Amino acid sequence: KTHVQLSLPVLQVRDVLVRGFGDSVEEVLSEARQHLKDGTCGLVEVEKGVLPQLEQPYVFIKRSDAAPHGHVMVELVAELEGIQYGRSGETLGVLVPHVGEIPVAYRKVLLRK
Repeated sequence: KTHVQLSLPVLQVRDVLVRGFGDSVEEVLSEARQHLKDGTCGLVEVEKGVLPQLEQPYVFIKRSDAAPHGHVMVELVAELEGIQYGRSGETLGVLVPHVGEIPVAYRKVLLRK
C-alpha cells in the first residue's frame, strides 16, 4: 500500500528519552520510516522552545492534502541547519523514537509510504 493508517502517540518534549533518529538527513528519514512501520514512533507538537530541546536533523510530518476515516494525510520532511529536504503543508509535529514514554494523546495520520 502507498499509504498506511497510523495512530501516533503524542509525547511531551521533556519526557522524550531519545531526542532524534540519527546524524544525517538520509539516516533520520530512513529511521523515521522504519519506526513508523514498527509502531515505535512518537510525535512531539512543535511550539516555542520545543525544537531546541530535540536533536537535528529533525523529521517533521506535514499535511500533504486537505482526511480519510479521521486520518490526516501526511508526508516526511527532514531539516538540518535551516534547510528542509522535502516540500509539503503545515507541520503536525516532529517525530522521535518511542521507547515507552506515556503519551498525552494520539494523532491519527495516513502516511505516504
